[PDB]
Amino acid sequence: PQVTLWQRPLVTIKIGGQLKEALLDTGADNTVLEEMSLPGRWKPKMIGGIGGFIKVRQYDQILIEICGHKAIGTVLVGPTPVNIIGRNLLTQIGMTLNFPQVTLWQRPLVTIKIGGQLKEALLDTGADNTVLEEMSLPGRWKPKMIGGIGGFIKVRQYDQILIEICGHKAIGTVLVGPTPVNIIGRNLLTQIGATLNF
Ligand SMILES: CC(C)(C)NC(=O)[C@@H]1C[C@@H]2CCCC[C@@H]2CN1C[C@@H](O)[C@H](Cc1ccccc1)NC(=O)[C@H](CC(N)=O)NC(=O)c1ccc2ccccc2n1
Repeated sequence: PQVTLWQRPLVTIKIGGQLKEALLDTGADNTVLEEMSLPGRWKPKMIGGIGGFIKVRQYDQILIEICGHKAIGTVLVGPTPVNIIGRNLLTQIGMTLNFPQVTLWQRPLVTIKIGGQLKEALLDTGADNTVLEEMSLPGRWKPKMIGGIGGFIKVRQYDQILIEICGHKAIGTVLVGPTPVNIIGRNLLTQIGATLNF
């Protein structure tokens, strides 16, 4: 199927004999599930996101069915607020991002122009908002806090900002603060007609 991004791209997964919902997340390198019961050996691991880091258990060679499509790969289990299917599994179900077409064997990076400046950013189906590293933008803004996998961060909220995403123009809300990576979230992805296809 093809999936637009006006709503979170949720799918049904089956893993460890159990059914769950998860988010198709082009911005995630790994697949991370809420605490659950899986069989077998695992290894401790630390992973980062917005907000900081979390400890998870790493299971390798796990069979997972994603909306009926089977994949075997690494699944991390720990204190995430949302089940996320990252690029490690997305590639196995032939997921593509279209807006050109983009495969997910590498991070889906694009060039953006905003506030007169060129930057690189990550096309992120798993992000509700667009969050940029600290930068100089003109105009008024409002304080705000947003959450990610490791907790929360304080950002400045700029509304009605013009941004060019790989040559495509959009106007919307941009958040600016201590993110390690520039991320383009669904609020802007819809405006450039981005779809997921698998
Ligand atoms: C999952 C993991 C493998 C660890 N990958 C990542 O976390 C990478 C890390 C990258 C480098 C650091 C900066 C962010 C990018 C993109 N992220 C993926 C990225 O898709 C990440 C996935 C996610 C979704 C929900 C909750 C937690 C995590 N999304 C986000 O961080 C965006 C940020 C935002 N507020 O718009 N968060 C959300 O969209 C969002 C939505 C609902 C929520 C409810 C409760 C708590 C937090 C919630 N966060």
